Amino acid sequence: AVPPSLRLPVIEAAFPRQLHPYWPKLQETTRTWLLEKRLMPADKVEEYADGLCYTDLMAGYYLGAPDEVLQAIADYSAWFFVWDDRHDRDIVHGRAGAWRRLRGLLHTALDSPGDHLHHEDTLVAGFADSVRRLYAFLPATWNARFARHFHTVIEAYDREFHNRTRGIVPGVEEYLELRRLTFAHWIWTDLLEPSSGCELPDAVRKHPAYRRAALLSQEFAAWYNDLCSLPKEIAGDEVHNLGISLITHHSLTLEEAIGEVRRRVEECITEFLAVERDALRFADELADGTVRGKELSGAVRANVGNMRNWFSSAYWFHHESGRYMVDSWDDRSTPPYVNN
Ligand SMILES: CC[N+](CC)(CC)Cc1ccccc1
Ligand SMILES: [Mg+2]
Ligand SMILES: [Mg+2]
Ligand SMILES: [Mg+2]
Repeated sequence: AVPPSLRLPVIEAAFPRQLHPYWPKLQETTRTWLLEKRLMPADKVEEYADGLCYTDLMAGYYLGAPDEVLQAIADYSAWFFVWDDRHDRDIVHGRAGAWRRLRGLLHTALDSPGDHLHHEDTLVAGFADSVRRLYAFLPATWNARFARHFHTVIEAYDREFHNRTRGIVPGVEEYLELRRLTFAHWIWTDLLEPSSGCELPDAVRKHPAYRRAALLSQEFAAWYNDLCSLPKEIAGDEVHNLGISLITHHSLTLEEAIGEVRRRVEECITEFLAVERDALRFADELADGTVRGKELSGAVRANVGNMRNWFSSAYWFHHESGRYMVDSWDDRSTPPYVNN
């Protein structure tokens, strides 16, 4: 049973889960990859990797992805969680020099991953491998957009480093803006395209209904994460969380903050349902009888279908993943799967 404070009956009833048929193989291949790239210790991979459900999350999201594309996304995603863990540990241990250097290396590797496939920092080498593979599906223009988006993500993580080091809790609106970057909204939105096999023209992916649907899917996932990961984050002195900003700057109690975050998450669902109709109408309109129109139509339809799947995959992931099971840890401040 999902804890009452985290339960969303509309998701449970109206957003039926989907699972990509490649999932079983994906689970094993990503685990093997984490080991080969030395991203986590062998004993921790054995005990925790599968229980973290990182592949499950992506396999419930990018439905219809060619297996090769799904593999690359899952590897990159598992890398992304490990980076989030490294970032946290660097901050906790006050390793400002190590963080700055990693930051600079990621910016560099992002632009030229091939050159960094065997970097001494296994986190950098892991990054380079997944990004090189991601860069092999679509034209260079998509690769450039992914890079542009991720350069922005890296810098948001830097901003987080300095907030936490300096003991600052962002204001609510400052936070909401930053969160679109720390959650990598536009990266996941970018990845819809290789998943449906088509780089969408700016005029298509920037259609207002496509844009708004894409945004709301991510706002849901990010804010729902905030809601579910709040106890783990409070315990680990993370300050980045919609609820923490509300508690700190709106004088809300924990109870009130949880309530407000819930409300905002719920509004996301019903706002998405409305714009979803417009985005699907757009997909229909693209199908104008031409070969190109049919291609674009089917790709928009698939992408919007996956925007919808993010809701259920992200929802269930927070209840299945070991990542958030802080009640199960002896030291609530130090998750067992992180390198401390
Ligand atoms: C570190 C977590 N993550 C994904 C790697 C960073 C963007 C956000 C996320 C959390 C939970 C579900 C989905 C995404
Ligand atoms: Mg985190
Ligand atoms: Mg984070
Ligand atoms: Mg969180």
